[PDB]
Amino acid sequence: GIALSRLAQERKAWRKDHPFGFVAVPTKPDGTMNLMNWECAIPGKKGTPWEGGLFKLRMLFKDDYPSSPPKCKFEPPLFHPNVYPSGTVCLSILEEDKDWRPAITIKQILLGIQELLNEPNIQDPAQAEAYTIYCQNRVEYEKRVRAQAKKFAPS
Repeated sequence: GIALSRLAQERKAWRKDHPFGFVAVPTKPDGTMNLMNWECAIPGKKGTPWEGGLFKLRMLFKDDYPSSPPKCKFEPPLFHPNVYPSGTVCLSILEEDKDWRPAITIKQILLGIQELLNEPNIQDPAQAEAYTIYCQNRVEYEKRVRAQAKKFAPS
């Protein structure tokens, strides 16, 4: 009831204020909206190995929300140092006992993640492969990022 009330406003705000290319819509018993399960899409930033790719993730809110952050998973999982092999996104703003704030909008989340894509947080890696290649062979790293950007290019 608390989360739903706040999530209803989030969808309201989003509809009238969000970046081009981004997508944040709840899932669907049919016809009825599931405000606790959002299907999202994040375009790669222009002028990066990520540009041209549309990386889709799932945004899972709890009834604990907004006290607690949503859980964000890339589906399929992404090659990236701050994303668990399960697809779970590791972002400081998505952690209760850290940088998360009740005020944080879905917009800020999807943008926060978009910056994370091209600017990994070496401090706390979740993925062993991505982290390694990132720390040693950047050229090959970015070669694997562009190949992925194409795999997830629309159409």
